[PDB]
Amino acid sequence: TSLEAIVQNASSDNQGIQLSAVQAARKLLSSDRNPPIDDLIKSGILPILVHCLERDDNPSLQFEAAWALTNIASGTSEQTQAVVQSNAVPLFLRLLHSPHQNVCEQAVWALGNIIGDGPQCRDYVISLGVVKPLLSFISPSIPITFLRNVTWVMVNLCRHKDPPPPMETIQEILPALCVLIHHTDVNILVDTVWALSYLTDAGNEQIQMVIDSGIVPHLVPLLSHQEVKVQTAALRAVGNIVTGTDEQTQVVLNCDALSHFPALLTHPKEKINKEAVWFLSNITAGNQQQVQAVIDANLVPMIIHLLDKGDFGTQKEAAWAISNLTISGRKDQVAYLIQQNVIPPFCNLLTVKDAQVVQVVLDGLSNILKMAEDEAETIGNLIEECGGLEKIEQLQNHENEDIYKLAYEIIDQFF
Amino acid sequence: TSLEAIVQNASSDNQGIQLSAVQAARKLLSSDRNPPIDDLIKSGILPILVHCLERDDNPSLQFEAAWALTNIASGTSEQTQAVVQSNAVPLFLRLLHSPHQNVCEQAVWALGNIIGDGPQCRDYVISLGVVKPLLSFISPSIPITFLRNVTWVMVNLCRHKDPPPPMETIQEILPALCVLIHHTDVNILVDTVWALSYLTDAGNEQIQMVIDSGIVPHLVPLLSHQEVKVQTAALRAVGNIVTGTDEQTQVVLNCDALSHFPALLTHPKEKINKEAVWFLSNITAGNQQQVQAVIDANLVPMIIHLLDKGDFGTQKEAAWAISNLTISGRKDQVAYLIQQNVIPPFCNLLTVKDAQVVQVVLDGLSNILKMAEDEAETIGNLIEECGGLEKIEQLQNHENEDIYKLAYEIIDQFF
Amino acid sequence: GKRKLITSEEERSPAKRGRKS
Amino acid sequence: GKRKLITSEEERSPAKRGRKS
Repeated sequence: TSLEAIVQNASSDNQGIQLSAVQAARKLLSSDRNPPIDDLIKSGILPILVHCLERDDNPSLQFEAAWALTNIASGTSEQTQAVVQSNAVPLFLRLLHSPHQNVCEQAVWALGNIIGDGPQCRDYVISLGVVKPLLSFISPSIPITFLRNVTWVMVNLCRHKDPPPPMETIQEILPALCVLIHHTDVNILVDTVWALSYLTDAGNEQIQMVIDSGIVPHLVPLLSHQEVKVQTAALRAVGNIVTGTDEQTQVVLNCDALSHFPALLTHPKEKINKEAVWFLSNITAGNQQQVQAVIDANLVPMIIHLLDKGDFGTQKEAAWAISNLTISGRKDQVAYLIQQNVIPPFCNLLTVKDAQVVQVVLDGLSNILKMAEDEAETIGNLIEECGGLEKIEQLQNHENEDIYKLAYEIIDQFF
Repeated sequence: TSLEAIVQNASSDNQGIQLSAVQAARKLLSSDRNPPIDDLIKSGILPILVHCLERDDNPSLQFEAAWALTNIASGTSEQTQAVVQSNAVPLFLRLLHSPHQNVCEQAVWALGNIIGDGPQCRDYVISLGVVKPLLSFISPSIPITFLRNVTWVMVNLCRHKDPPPPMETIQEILPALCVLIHHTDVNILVDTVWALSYLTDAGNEQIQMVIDSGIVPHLVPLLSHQEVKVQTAALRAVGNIVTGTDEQTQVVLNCDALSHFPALLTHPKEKINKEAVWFLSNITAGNQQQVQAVIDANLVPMIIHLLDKGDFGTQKEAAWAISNLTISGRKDQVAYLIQQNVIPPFCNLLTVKDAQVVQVVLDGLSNILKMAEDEAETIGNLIEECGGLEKIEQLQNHENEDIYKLAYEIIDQFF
Repeated sequence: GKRKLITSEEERSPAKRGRKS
Repeated sequence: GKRKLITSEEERSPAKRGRKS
């Protein structure tokens, strides 16, 4: 009856009783980190809350109902969907233009939770026209607390890739990200770059739109930002770009991206080490001049070091970086690899339980021997000298057909 | 026009031509990591591939069509959905008992991709009865490559939490997980434990089902498995369980769980350090006996060391672990923290950008001073000697109202 | 006092947020 | 040769897998 009385009092003609009841509902949803959302929905309070959103004559009541609806929309998809089905979104879009700042901001917060539910709720709110008035809040005078909520909604607008947001929405969001990437607040900068990382993870056409925005020269130097939160997001965003074409990759390289990577391969955090090698693996998958840029940047010995001593996640990306180079590189670039003693630590990975890593190393060794027309003898002994030949022989006993067939063909052709 | 010809030939009365056409379609989907799924869907080949699944008179064609449909279902949700709307699932389910092993396995693979799309497709395949014949494949004679695909589908049956799988499905899966957790293959062990981690992240009632299965005494010792992939999955699974009630937490503790954590707190991997402290923070949020078990296991000095010298992700969990203890512990248990020199590294976190961490530390300091009846003076001196008092005073000017109000209350009450 | 584990993606970019009191 | 970034959850538990040639 406590919940039932609160619902009845939320429709009271007495304004003091009505405001107190909506507050009591809000506090049930905000007093702890396990709110009773389903109980309040079944009590019948949703249509009353959506209804208080129209009370322009009582801003205090509008604010409390928007707060209560914000927390209901923060729950499961079914609970977020109940707020949608109550037709609250058109009223939240109304309140973006409220003269009262706390009402306007809470409506942004509520819409962000609905947008964050998934692509279909995102596209419903987009269809009603949320993006333009949202970006209109970006101004010199906006409070910093409010702007952090605005950039959080922008992240939610970019974050679902199945499907990505419509192209028109991306073309509206990108000029706003170009403004925000120069902000000195760390949280806004982190959100801005994560938003870019979601847009660059959406395919090559979206990558080109990010490039055409002109934002890449202002993104690459963030690889050496003091804050590791910014570095991690920037490494992800530029890492996604270099998954595109050779030209798109060259744009990132022409912003001096490789200069930042000595400090990234030696960074304290293993996660940055792994993503940095993953980045480089996509450069050694490029053309021969991009392979040469990695060589000229003196990054190969640091890759081979992590291939040997790094954690298994990083060693895995390092094997890809080496194996990619054996497919794209010239003979003199692969010879540079042999001179840097890639053979022993490369072969040491042949005994791991990850069948993909074993296949990557076997593919690389096959390409190395096929490429060294005259020096295949020297390389063949180097492989046996470190115990690699013994490991190739036992991989003939492997469960995977692609692996044991390649082990057979390697020994027949070169041993 | 080659695509149109392949589609035409896929309906040929000439069995050689039909098999080659379906093969050519499969090849387009399997020859690289960027298959043209949309082109094949638009070509009209889906209902022809589905009809090939009915050809019990040609197992080779059945296998090739199942492989082709497997890869279409491995794409976007709309592409997985196009296979569903072609009514392929009932035919895949009847192919689970084909006399031909390769046809059977490929049907399991295709169904796993549909289940992996989301909860709605998962429940559709469950509604048609996939779980029982899937688990019937678990036997002493099953080839290990097939078993890894069965356990992967079992992971996909457990992986979505909005909503979780039906209770009836979980009760069917748990006895299979009890069998597989004794397997010696690492990949099957890792899949089995990750499936448990998904089930234990689904709420306290699913946690009780996992406990009632009797599998916890066989999960906890995997915290010290030789393979770090197993340790990581096991730490996640037992970590989810201790997010439940005090009784559910005590089940894990009575399996000697805390004896594994010295090696987890000093492990080379930072992520193991962080999630191990997260585990311990949920133990210090328990009753006073569980707080005492952490003290008796000699873990507090190791927590305080990581609070001082760990990466920031681990420092946050350590701040939670200390702050949780100040709420639940006795006075002699909090006094033990002071003797273990908690004050300096605890206060040193007051200057981080994470507003949640600052709130956590202020809450802990306030709780410490309130429970030190006479020793509030000694502790107040310790807080100022390390610079903590200076940091609390400047937090009175913080942009967060919860933070600066508590900063004032601490100074008003104790300084 | 119990806290569920938040993934790395939800750590730096939480999809949904309730406003706490 | 280009490889997209696979999350930590999808590395140890991929939701969808195609069979490659």
